[PDB]
Amino acid sequence: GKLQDSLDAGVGNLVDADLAKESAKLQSLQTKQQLGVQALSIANQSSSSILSLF
Amino acid sequence: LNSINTNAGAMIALQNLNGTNSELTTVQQRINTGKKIASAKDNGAIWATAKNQS
Repeated sequence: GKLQDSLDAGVGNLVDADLAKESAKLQSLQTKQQLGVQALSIANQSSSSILSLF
Repeated sequence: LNSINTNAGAMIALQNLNGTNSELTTVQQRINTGKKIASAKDNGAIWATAKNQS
């Protein structure tokens, strides 16, 4: 019984993710994608100023 | 001088406009990457140190 517990705990240490760091990465990447969408929206308008020349 | 065959003022205006466009491009690129040193083009030495260190 104790050996089974040790093997299962070893599997858990081998694969399981640490959710505490995941909680910070989630919010950071949400802000990151929002900033990326904003920057791509700004970049899309580069050709709009050309019509003013004519 | 007021010939129709050339227009230097438009030439300097275009030079300044392209310079400002390049500055805005690099700024929006650092906005959507979140990194002053995005690639080896930005600055090779610290970028190399960052790659090895990470």
